[PDB]
Amino acid sequence: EYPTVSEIPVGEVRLYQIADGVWSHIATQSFDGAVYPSNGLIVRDGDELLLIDTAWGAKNTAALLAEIEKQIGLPVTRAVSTHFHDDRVGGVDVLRAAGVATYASPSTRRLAEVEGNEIPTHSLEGLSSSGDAVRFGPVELFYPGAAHSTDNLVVYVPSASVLYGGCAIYELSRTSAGNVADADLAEWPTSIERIQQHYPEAQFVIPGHGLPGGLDLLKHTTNVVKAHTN
Ligand SMILES: NCCN[C@H]1CC[C@H](CC(=O)N[C@H]2Cc3cccc(C(=O)O)c3O[B-]2(O)O)CC1
Ligand SMILES: [Zn+2]
Ligand SMILES: [Zn+2]
Ligand SMILES: [Zn+2]
Repeated sequence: EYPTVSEIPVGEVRLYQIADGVWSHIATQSFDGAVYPSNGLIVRDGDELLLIDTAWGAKNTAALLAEIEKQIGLPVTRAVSTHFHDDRVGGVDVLRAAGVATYASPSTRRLAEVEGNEIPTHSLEGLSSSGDAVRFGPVELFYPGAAHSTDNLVVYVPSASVLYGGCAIYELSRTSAGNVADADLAEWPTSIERIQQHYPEAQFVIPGHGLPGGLDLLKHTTNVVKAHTN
């Protein structure tokens, strides 16, 4: 049903429709010689589209654009990157050049600049304190606290009870810690519990990499992070 790493060639993107006017996008990328899948979101807002995350590099993000055009055929006008790493902002220049207004928090923009990663143009205000939520069209954006990265946002689509966790939330397949050099391991579980307290109504939970699940992915992630800590 949900597209899998093993069914997606590196360079192609697939869409999965989760509800009316809500899709995930799935791509794959090589990292240290393994192949990973990676998810983002697409959310309809009237006659245009809001994109959440790039598809992890220029080539994948151009493909995502063409796949959106062929399967949905609405224009992407805005995009939000959920943190500063390349699976979230790699492709921002491609988006900018297609006339998409690219957004991320000041924090994310700062960290991307330092890192040498592509920098979203626009700044999302009101997200600097743990627990902050802002409305961004047909979604709510939430800063739960440091976890996978200090700047990690999550995204909730109230219309469809879809919570998009990005890299702060692990799929059930991942049973040891992923890529954590920029992580706040000590605060990651407190951050997830903020997510649980703010979106206890979420039905469909999407991790940054892999298959979606329910609110159990939050508990799963907490288990994996505490086991890594120990
Ligand atoms: N100061 C640190 C040096 N800069 C470092 C900044 C991060 C980059 C690595 C990187 O690009 N990682 C992304 C791609 C990736 C790959 C595997 C698992 C995950 C996961 O989500 O678990 C994943 O997602 B990420 O967002 O983390 C290395 C240099
Ligand atoms: Zn990351
Ligand atoms: Zn603009
Ligand atoms: Zn990631």
